[PDB]
Amino acid sequence: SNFGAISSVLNDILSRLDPPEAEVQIDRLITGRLQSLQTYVTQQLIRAA
Amino acid sequence: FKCYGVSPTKLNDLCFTNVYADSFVIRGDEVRQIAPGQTGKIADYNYKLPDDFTGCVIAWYLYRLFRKSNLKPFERDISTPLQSVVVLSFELPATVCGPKKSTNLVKNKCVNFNFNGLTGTGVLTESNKKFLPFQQFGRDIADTT
Repeated sequence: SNFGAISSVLNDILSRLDPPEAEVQIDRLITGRLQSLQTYVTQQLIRAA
Repeated sequence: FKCYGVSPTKLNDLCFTNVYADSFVIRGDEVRQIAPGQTGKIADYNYKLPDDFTGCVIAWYLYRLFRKSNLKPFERDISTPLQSVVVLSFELPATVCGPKKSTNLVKNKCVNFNFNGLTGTGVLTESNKKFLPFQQFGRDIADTT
């Protein structure tokens, strides 16, 4: 999932953009993947209960 | 000179699969309207860039006055009303790719590889996966190369 960025592959962003414009895309990818990890860990806790 | 989707430094390291080029006369003060997401008489009735543009605008005599609607991205109109600068566009088979000197293959090591503009790190072997005459790469169950 791109989460509103230009790509879902990080190396393509790092090869197509300069770093101060790659910042705002990598931030969106980090935010989406943190949301996915937190959802997974919460449901694993409730399922282990 | 303003490259929107890519960087001007990074233009020499990629493969683009096609390159278009556009040419028209603007007055020199209406070069603002050749950006993504703009209005004006040029960006509504004459030449409309999409809201997701990958390319560079390079700028260093009739124009239309009226039209009943706004255009689509990359639309022409040669109908008859009308009364009196390079736009490169990319799309991401290489075929228009860039100037890098290659270096021959190395098997069985973790290496940094660059196959037609895709980077990575891993160990290259010889594959049993028989292809067809229409492939550039393959994928897996979890959608990775």
